Amino acid sequence: MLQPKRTKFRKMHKGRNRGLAQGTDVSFGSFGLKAVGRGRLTARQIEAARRAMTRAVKRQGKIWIRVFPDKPITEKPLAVRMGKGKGNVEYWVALIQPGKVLYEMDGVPEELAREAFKLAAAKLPIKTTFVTKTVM
Amino acid sequence: GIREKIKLVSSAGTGHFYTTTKNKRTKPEKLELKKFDPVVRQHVIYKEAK
Amino acid sequence: AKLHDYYKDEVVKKLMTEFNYNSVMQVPRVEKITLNMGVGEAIADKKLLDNAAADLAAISGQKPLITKARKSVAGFKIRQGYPIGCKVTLRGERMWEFFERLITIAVPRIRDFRGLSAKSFDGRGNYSMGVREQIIFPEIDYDKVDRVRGLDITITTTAKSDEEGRALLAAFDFPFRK
Amino acid sequence: GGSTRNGRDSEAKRLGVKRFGGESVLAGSIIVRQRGTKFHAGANVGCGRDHTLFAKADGKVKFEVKGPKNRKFISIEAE
Amino acid sequence: DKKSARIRRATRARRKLQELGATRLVVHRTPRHIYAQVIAPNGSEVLVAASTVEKAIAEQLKYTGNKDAAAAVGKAVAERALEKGIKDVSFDRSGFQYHGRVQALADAAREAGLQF
RNA sequence: CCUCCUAAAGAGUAACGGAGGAGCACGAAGGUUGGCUAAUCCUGGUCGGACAUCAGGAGGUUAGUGCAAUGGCAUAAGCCAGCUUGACUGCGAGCGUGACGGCGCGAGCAGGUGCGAAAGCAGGUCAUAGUGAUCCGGUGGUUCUGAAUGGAAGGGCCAUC
RNA sequence: CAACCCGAUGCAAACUGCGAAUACCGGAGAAUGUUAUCACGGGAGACACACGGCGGGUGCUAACGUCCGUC
RNA sequence: GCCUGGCGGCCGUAGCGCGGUGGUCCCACCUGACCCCAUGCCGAACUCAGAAGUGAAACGCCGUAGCGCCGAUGGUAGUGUGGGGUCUCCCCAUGCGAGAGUAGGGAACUGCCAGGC
Ligand SMILES: [Mg+2]
Ligand SMILES: [Mg+2]
Ligand SMILES: [Mg+2]
Ligand SMILES: [Mg+2]
Ligand SMILES: [Mg+2]
Ligand SMILES: [Mg+2]
Ligand SMILES: [Mg+2]
Repeated sequence: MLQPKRTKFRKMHKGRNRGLAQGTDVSFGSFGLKAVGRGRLTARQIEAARRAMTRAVKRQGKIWIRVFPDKPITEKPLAVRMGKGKGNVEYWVALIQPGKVLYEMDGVPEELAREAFKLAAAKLPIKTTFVTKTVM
Repeated sequence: GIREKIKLVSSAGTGHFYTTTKNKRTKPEKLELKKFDPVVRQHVIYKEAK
Repeated sequence: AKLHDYYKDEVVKKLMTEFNYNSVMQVPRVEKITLNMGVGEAIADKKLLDNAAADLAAISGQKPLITKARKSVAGFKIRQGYPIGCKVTLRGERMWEFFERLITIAVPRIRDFRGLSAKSFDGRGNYSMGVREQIIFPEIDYDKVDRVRGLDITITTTAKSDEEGRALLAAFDFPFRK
Repeated sequence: GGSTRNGRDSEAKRLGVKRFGGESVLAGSIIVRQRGTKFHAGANVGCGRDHTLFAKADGKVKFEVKGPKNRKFISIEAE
Repeated sequence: DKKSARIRRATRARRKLQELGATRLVVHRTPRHIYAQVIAPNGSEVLVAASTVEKAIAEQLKYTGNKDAAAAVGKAVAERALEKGIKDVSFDRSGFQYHGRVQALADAAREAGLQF
């Protein structure tokens, strides 16, 4: 579970990506996962990864998820004809691109967060990297 | 619908007339309002409107 | 201008020394009484309104201004029109003259009055209190009158603060309670 | 299912962009629905029912901005 | 505001006036005074003027804003705006309910000869 | 048939693409003249409380718009009242939009109206849906025609179902 | 347990207080182009298009897939 | 040239706020109101006849950066033509080049007539 509680329209178009995300430098913690690659997160993934983080940090520490699905992404049934009305919404993906701030940690050692996001990127289509708060 | 096609007639001895509609359902009062009568070439009173 | 004169005379200067105002053209004046008597109900009866009207026209020396409905979506119900009352502000002369029949024959013509509120004030400094029940004062046949009544009354003074709003009114014969 | 339909042409836009031959009454702008996207002004005005910017007397078109807070205002002097 | 009110009221005609490219004769009013001046279509340059404030009328008068005290100014404007060759102009009551002092000076200047 | 996206910042463009509406409504909901301006919250006020009406402050097209949507609207296209019938007749410089049949915008001209002191506004509604070609007939009008002549039937023409 | 609002981070075909390249419309100018341009008239054929590039709906940014625009 | 009014220009670096300031010249409130003319109640507004009063409000000035607003240099995004890589994306030559944000700017600048000095 991790989708918009509401929306003006049930089905959004296809569209596409163009790299270079906006939210780059962490503005909530002192660590986190970076994009480094293009792609879209099936939400369930970002959630599957989130759990990994927790199940490592044990407790102590605040986590962030600047990424969000919000994108419908339909699908067509099995043995069903073609072009007969846009298929119904199946899941919810999260369009991300190079330079995206996936998550953010702070209340934990840099050695922990490090070997915490490594267990996170484990379940991820995009190749993420580690980053620090940095003055700028 | 419920709006019948009403026809206004000139008070003049001419046969010229106008046309429109009315909601007789709630306006059973024959309408009049004066309009131009090409035949007599003069603005006069027009009646008849259920 | 009975009370009116008293203002400029006794009052004003009283405030000019108690508030040390620079110019006389500042001392908070009396800015019309408003009244209202929200008949509410109406809907079914409707007559209790026209009655409230005269019952109001009696008090005020002018003519009642039957109001309508703003929201028209009242929780209860009410439509766009749906009359609910009649403000009927006061006009200088009649206003102060009313400020007479009142404070001298209104609050005085009590029901169980033992002190008037001192928090009927506002922000800019405007007091407005509801009689909670028409004191049956000089109305059409005091006894031979319509079922109950009750209404509101707003003064709305030209004061800049309730604090100064105290001086005014109190500078007169405002019953109050201390 | 329940999804389809559509109006049609209804061009409504600029047909007399900037200066032009500007005849006794071309258009220069038929962007209907509007009244502020192109305000009636200058030697011309009209602004017919569908708000279609008329364009009176012959001349050149202008396309101004004169007036508090944007306010297009199409005007046509004589050429 | 009271002032801000009148303005918007006349802002209308004062637009259908400019648009008409006609020469309007503004008529400002006030408790102790009455004004009137004929401005060019461009509304930038003024052509004539006759206000009760001008001693030339204030003295021979009685009370600036005495109704007929305005009518005087009314014709006064006409006087100037005539020898100058100025005539036939649109009256801009300027949000002022055409009926009293504005009514006067108007029909007054009108009677004085002005065409409108 | 109408509105939006697709539609790549002129027009226009497809799909069993994504969304929502029309088959009407008003003699006032039209015309004009005069005037007015919200929603929402805070404070204070009889019965009045979540919200009836009253007062003050903040606020500023977040209201309203007969009905979808988009665009527009304060000089209000929004609201109220007086007086009215321009929801007139004949024409129309000139344009927009269609393969065509058509459809739309229209200053100004003549006759006559209404509102306004006046400039002026008015040829239906804030605009864009609210619709049916031709034939065959029906009704009124007309000295257009009318098979030897005078009539008439019938036909044309204009209005119209 | 949380709206609203304050600050800090993002998202949009049916969001926009911003905003290009560019296309288009018009005006003037030189050269070049064996009138290329417009109107009218005689004769047509053609209204199954396919792929590749770019912008896209649909499809799984599947298909030598499907549907538009454009070269 | 000082100040004020009417009418426009341009329409936020012209606005909002906060502070000070101005007077019977103008303006403003302000006095009176049977009356002209008004109030779906009200002389509040509109309207008329005008003191006495005062700059309190509004307004007009001047000051002030807290908030709007204007805003580059540079870099980034995008993109027309030519070319290349290649998974849907991107690079190169070359012209065009934002938005945001940064420095900074900024408490309007004006014309016509009139009236007071
Ligand atoms: Mg287009
Ligand atoms: Mg294009
Ligand atoms: Mg409409
Ligand atoms: Mg075919
Ligand atoms: Mg084919
Ligand atoms: Mg094709
Ligand atoms: Mg194919």
